Amino acid sequence: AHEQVEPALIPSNWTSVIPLLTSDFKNQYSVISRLKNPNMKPVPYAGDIIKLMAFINKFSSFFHSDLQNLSFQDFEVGLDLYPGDPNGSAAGIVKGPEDTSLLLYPDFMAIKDIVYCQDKMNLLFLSLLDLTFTENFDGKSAKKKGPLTTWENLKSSSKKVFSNPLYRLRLVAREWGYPREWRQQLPSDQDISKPKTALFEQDEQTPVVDPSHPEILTPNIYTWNANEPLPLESNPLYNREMDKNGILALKPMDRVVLLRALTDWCASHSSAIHDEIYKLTHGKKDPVFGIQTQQVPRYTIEGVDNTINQFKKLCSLIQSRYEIRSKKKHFVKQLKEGKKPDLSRKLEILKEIKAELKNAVKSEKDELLFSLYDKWVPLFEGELPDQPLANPFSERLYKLRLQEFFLGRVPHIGDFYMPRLHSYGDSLEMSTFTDLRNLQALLSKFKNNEYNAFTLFENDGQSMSAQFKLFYHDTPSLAHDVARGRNTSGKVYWYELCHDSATLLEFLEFLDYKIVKPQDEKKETTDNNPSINTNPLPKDAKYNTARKKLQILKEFLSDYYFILRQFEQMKVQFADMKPGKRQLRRIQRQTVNYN
Amino acid sequence: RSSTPSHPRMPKPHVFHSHQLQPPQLKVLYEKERMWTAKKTGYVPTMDDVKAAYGDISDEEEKKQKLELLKLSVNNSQPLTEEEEKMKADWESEGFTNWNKLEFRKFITVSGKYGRNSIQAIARELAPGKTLEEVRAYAKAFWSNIERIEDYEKYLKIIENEEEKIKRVKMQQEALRRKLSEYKNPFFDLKLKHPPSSNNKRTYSEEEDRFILLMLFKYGLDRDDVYELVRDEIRDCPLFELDFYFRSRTPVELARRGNTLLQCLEKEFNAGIVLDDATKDRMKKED
DNA sequence: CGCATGAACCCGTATATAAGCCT
DNA sequence: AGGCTTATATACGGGTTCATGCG
DNA sequence: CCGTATATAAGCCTAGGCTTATATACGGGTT
DNA sequence: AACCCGTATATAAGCCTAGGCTTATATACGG
Repeated sequence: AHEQVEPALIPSNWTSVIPLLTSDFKNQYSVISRLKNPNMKPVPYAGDIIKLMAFINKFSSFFHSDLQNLSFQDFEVGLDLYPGDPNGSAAGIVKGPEDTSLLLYPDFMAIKDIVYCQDKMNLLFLSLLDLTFTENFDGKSAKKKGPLTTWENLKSSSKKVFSNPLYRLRLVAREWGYPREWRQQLPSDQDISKPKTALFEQDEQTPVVDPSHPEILTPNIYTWNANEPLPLESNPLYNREMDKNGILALKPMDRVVLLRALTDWCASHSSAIHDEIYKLTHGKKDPVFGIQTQQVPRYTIEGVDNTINQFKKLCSLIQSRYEIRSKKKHFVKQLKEGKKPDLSRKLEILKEIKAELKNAVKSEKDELLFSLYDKWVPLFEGELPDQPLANPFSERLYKLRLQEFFLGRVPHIGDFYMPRLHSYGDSLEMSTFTDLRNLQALLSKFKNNEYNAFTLFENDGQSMSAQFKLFYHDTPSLAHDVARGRNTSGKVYWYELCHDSATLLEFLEFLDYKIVKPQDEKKETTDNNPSINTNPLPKDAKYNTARKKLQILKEFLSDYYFILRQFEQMKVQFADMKPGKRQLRRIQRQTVNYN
Repeated sequence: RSSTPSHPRMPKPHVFHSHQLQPPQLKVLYEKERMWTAKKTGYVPTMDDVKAAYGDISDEEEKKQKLELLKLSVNNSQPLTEEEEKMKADWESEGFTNWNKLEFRKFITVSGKYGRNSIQAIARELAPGKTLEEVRAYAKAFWSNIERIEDYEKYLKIIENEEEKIKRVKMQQEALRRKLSEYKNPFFDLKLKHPPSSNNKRTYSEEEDRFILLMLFKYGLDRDDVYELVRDEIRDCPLFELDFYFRSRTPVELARRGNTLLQCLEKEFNAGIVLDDATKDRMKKED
């Protein structure tokens, strides 16, 4: 080139910790279930619930404090929801290895708590309601700094605590569109919707009024049997129990059904959130990588390694692309006047850290990254807008479409979500939703016992729900299902994999079994146990790409563990209780005896 | 003898502004009458009586106007032939005593909306007006004499417009079929990167777009509940549980995106759906 | 003191779900 | 990624091996 | 005997949102 | 020292959905 044309600098390629799924990574079907194991309870309501949380999450501002501490569990106990049965719920839960008999939540935990779990759920109920219809408060009204629906609302002796709102709903029931469940399946098993039934005019027309313009636009009019609800005699929406008795009124499952449809309803009429999703989407700048169905973070899909590896590859490219421009005729002459604020001084801040490159020994290259990161930031201005090593949960755009529960995805197997909790706004002290750089360390300290649940607690630790669940989601299947004819109706694509510390291990340990590459090509686990969980992964190229990803998943979950574990323990030791100034001391102090 | 002390006569037929479309020669009668009735009573003509032929602020054409109309009423050598009175009777039957103005206003509209020649679809929407037959009876008559109606210019260029709005859709219907009949695995492969979008915030994903069409194809363009439905179809397909935005679009906003999408595909087959439409065979006219 | 007659289990094809194999 | 082939489970009648009751 | 004009609700005239497309500089630094 | 430009704002100009205002069926009074 003339003056060696600067190396190509593609922004999209260097996704700001936000690739995307396009749900086409699966144009190869693999609904296969080779991952059978005791810690694999197929739960239908799994999906829906995630919705709930995620919805609350991406609207952290529009809910009370306690409303943001919910965990996938909290819901379960709250609404007599038992995982396992692929038909909806499942009264009971097998306790222990050998035990055909089952247990309910009362038989299980403590009754006080069970109440709480309910109370919360029902709070969320009126919450959503007031949020939807009672949109008289456009954010800055009678309740500026403080979500509209508060606890004191749910503990008013007023007869019609729910009736008034509820009433306003049924008024717009049909209009809003009823949920798939609450529709009276076409009283005939002959009708569809692409075809209509009511043949209005018996015959059509032939010799029409205007000869010269035979345009017979409407040969005949028909009628459409549209999605109608149920008779008020069997339409849960009109359940009189709810009126003066919260949401517990509906059957365990139906409770969920309403909740879900309630969320969708909210963000489609709410003079609040719906009006806000606009300001989110219609932002004044679209993502370099483009607009998609769902976006996720880089390290979620590239593994902890490459997410940094790519960074090195880049943090070095930009160095050249700067110094080839820095060593340019036109540019050098215009530094005697300051061509730019940054694009003048940033040149300088390079040669100072570059002298620190060849500086110390060679074995300390692992130092540059965690020693120059902060002083490297300024450089990512005159070039890329946003880059790999960033925090996804701080930029408008990278939100609405970003599912903050993605933990990755594995070829010919599927996606893996972990329904967490609070993730945006205030109290983001111990959120695992952060810059891979931060996250990396923030997790690390827990693995080393440098950060106890105590510390977790001292910094708004209650902000994050403790309990959690892992989930395999058969996106591959649910895809080839829709893509071929949107058949779905009563199927399942959601599965529980664990629900606490040790369980996670039983899964982690379980994981390896697949990651293991059958070196048994040079021929020529426990016995009789693949009766309750098959292990070996299919030895063949196509399933290599799988292992590699499966590996990182383990790696992550393995690190995640510690912080997760502590969360559980936290809610066990503490449980809603401010630290304070006169109390904080005594609190931590008690651990000096503990040790 | 008859004592009728008045001032003016009745120099005017009927209010033909509400012309129920009747033999134009029937006005020549109500004037042959107006005049005869005049002298039969005696009520002398005056420049004052010159209201229909007014439009004059005291010029010098009025010098004869009065004395002219005068010797046209006084000179009424035609108090209606016994045959004329026959031509009278017969013509005032051929007319449309029934139709009025509310029957018209509502007619003309639907007569363009529910089709153009789709009588039944427009007649039915005039039940209190007059029966299916009674409607058609005005039908052929309407076009037989469309070129003879007050403002027939304006009243037509509104019917045609509601037609050009209907054909435009029905044509889109087809265009959607063709494009779909093309892709074996539409949900993935189907795309129309020719008239997509320029510099606009493409809130909807290249994918979502696809979906919304595949459902438009599911229920077919029908200017009815179609977009209301697809919204449900969205709310149903669990693949978009988390695509909050997608279910954050009302059947309205959602619909809008459609009217865009459609038109996009429209500017893609109007070069083939109009040429393939041009070649339609008949009895003695080969294309 | 052995013969006529059931219940549990062993044994051979038909079929479906999946890994092996290959270019 | 797309097609083979070989393989492992899993279900169903067919029928072998013991043990009760009976003359 | 009729004439000049409201009662009473149905339909059209004109307004405001939300998108889609066209025309003017912006420093980019090359040849 | 004038060239061509991909980007991005301003501003014009279309459909749709939504109120305010006349637009035609008869019934009242007086002289």
